[PDB]
Amino acid sequence: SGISLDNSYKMDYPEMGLCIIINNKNFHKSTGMTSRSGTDVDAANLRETFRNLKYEVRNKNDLTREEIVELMRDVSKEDHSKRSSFVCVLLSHGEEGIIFGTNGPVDLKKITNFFRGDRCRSLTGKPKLFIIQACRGTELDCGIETGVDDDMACHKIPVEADFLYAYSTAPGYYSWRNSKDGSWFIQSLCAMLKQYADKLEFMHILTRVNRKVATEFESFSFDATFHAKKQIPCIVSMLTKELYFYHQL
Amino acid sequence: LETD
Repeated sequence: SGISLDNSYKMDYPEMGLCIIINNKNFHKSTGMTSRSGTDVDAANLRETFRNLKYEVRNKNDLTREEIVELMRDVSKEDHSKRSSFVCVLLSHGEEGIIFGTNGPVDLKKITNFFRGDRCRSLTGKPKLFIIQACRGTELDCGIETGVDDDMACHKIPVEADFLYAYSTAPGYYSWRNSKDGSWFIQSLCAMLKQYADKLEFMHILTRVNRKVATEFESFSFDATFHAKKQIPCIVSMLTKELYFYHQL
Repeated sequence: LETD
């Protein structure tokens, strides 16, 4: 055939892949964690958005730390050979590097390690997307008014390659959620995927999500500590190719 | 408005 290029992930497998949504709203009383009002709005928005991108969406509500790990383990052990990609959305309380089950914390690294290139072989070389709506700390953004190492005989890739983490907020910062409308980040992500998934490469979609969250939202609080604060999401990419949700017919 |  003619000249061929390899700059984008193959996204025309028979299935787009799973989209697992872990929606933690209600926490055990002994954790002292508050109910996450609005998170069902996010969960529904995501289900609809990824449905229209032709993902197999599986929603899970109110999972313990043990259940989160068992779920991820089981999903990583499925045969994904006929799937283009994998998406996991985590909606919960969090701190830096940590997401909360209903009864206590899970290291994000424990969850994503199940999908490493050497541990989930049917996803090796395919994009693995983790979308994380959770705090990463307690900082508040006040805002501002505006030849040994070459040509190896056996080709390997890094086990950490082909992950993308779309974090709702910068490292160290709170993440904001409206009780009625859902989280700023998930609202914006769904809106931008609806508008641009058939038009733009994913990193460029997420850049528009960054701009929308950064410019269109500001907190309002009767507590001066928490009033008039801003948020910027944080894209963390170890992808090795461009990612388009569409393909040529 | 709440934080996560």
